[PDB]
Amino acid sequence: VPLDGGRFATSDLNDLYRRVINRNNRLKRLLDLAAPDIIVRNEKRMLQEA
Amino acid sequence: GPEEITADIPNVGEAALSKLDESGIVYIGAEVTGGDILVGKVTPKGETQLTPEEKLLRAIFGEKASDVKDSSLRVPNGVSGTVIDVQVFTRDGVEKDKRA
Amino acid sequence: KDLLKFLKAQTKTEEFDAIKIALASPDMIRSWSFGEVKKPETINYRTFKP
Amino acid sequence: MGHIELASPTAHIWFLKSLPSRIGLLLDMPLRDIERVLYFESYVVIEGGM
Amino acid sequence: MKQGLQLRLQLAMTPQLQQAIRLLQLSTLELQQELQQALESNPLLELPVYQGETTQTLQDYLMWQVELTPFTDTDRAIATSIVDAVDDTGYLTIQIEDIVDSIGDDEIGLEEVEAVLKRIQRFDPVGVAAKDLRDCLLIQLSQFAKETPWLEEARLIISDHLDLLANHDFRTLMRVTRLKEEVLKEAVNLIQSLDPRPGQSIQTSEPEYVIPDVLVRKVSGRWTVELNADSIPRLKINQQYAAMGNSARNDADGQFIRSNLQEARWLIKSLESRNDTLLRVSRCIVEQQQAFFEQGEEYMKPMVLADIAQAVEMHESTISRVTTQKYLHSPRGIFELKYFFSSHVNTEGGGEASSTAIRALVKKLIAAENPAKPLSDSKLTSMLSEQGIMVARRTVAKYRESLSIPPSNQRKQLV
DNA sequence: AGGGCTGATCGTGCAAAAGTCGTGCCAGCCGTCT
DNA sequence: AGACGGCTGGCACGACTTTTGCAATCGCAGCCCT
Repeated sequence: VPLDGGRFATSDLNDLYRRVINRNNRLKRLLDLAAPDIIVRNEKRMLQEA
Repeated sequence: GPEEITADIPNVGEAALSKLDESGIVYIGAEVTGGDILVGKVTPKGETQLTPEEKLLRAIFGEKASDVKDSSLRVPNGVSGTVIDVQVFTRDGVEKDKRA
Repeated sequence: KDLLKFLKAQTKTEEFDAIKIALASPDMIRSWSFGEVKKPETINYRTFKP
Repeated sequence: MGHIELASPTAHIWFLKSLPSRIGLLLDMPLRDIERVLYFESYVVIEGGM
Repeated sequence: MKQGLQLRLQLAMTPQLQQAIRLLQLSTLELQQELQQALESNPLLELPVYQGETTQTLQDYLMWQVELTPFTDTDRAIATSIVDAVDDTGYLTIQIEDIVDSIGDDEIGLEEVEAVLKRIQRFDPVGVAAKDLRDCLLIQLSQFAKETPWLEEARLIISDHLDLLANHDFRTLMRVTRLKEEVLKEAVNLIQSLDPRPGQSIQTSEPEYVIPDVLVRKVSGRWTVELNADSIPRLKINQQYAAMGNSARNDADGQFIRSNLQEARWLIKSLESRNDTLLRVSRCIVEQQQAFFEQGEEYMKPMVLADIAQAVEMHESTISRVTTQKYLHSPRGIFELKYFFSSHVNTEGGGEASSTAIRALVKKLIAAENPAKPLSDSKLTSMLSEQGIMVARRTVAKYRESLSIPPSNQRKQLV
């Protein structure tokens, strides 16, 4: 549903979905290097939350 | 490409253009009925190649090359009338000022 | 495709009777989905494509 | 429709969070206890008879 | 004394700032693409429907009529295939033979394809599926009644005399077609209004696409230029991991996390400094623009990489990478940084600079010469002599091609 | 208590090759024209 | 009707620009073994 002529703005139509994909990718990058416990747990908690 | 107000809508009838002046600004004071174009703008598009079909087209007719599409403004549907006054906002940086 | 039934194959409806509702496990989540998501970008503004 | 890999598990935050604590019903997980646990916030024993 | 070169005045390079410059010369759209693809692993580096209305898109509007038109399964398939490879202008993309091959029916022949196309040639609009448009304008005129005069002259011209009008060769056209003097132009004009690319007419709508990266608003003379704040990338240091490192029992592992974080902080600060150096460079450029842009591209001095890098301490490579693929929205609008520089010349304006909008408005005046014929390069030279700035006919042809003007003996038209 | 000692540091701009343009200017041409 | 011409562009050569593509030493001192 583009608004300004420029930007589409499927806000939460993907902003939730997009944030989800983004954190998912970040995780796939991080814990594969034997993630630090604090970071990994906080991230997974945010993941469940999101 | 910049869309331009020239009333030069391609594939258009003169009577539609007839109420339009050189600007596309239709002469002030006319009646309106139906949905004819009030502001005559065109959207520039990307250029054509050698394009033997389009080459032969621009050889036959030319001056258009489909370079722009009729990108014009008209009277609202079922809403008609005659004007009493008008307005326009030219941002600084362009100095067209056609019927303006 | 003979282009007569391929056009014709678009439209048909079934009995669909006795609509049920029950839970679901992720294997069929892979099955129903024609794919799984990987990136949080949706389209371009540089070319405006998927 | 698409899918996603989802290595980080995803129970229905729907599940067991309504009046029927379904998971609290199945694992007998006490709602306070299960609640503390899922925030990755308990490190509760899982099994272990020795 | 005895001159020459004499010994006087090493280590290891790394592509660090080099990759950074690779980013900067790369455009901020894909540059942010990498910036995301970069910050991903660096863990310390930070309705659904609305209006939801469908449209015709023309070809489906043609299909709408085809559905109401009587057609067979093979006829529907041929018409649909014809519709599939259709251009925006409304001309046929593939030839009849390619359509026959696509149908893949030996029963399907070129004649059946032509009959199907013709039954669908003028349904909506006239001149659809032009198929190397020429007979398309012919069908359009045929749609018009013969009561219109000079229809015969226009028809004979369009029959096999497209070339004579292609070069605007009115004398050769009259000598060939034996067309009437001062009257054949009437057939030419009736042909001129023939709805070319009539399918292009349906297409009219677009959304906006240009990214204001920097903004100079001409704030009280000598514009207050400012970049786009949201467009400027920035990371957030993992303060949690910053506090998750030292106390880590592996104080080595956590302090190494701290060290990598500090290095990335250096990287981000360097990028911001790159932005700020581009910004002060933009300040100089905007000082230039308060006259140039305010006087427009016509009164614009050609600048050089040397010239700008001199005003800064930035290296010539530094700037040369810095601005690559950069555009800013100004009071004029969104303008590219790569557009900023221009080659200088030997004009007798007392100096060396670039043609630009001078060349464009020169094309404008050369066209503004009697609409009978385009102004030749001598006209440009005289116009420049009036301008008091030296310009040459080879230079004129150059600047005209820069303005992409039509040739002198190609743009001659009946007044 | 001495040796070895070894890889632990930490940078970046400009050059060299390339390209690439200004600028015009000769060859063919078209206009037409006397 | 044939040389006129004005143009235009290929042609080439300088004039300017221009990116890319390099690769530790001086110490250190910690380690490790002996």
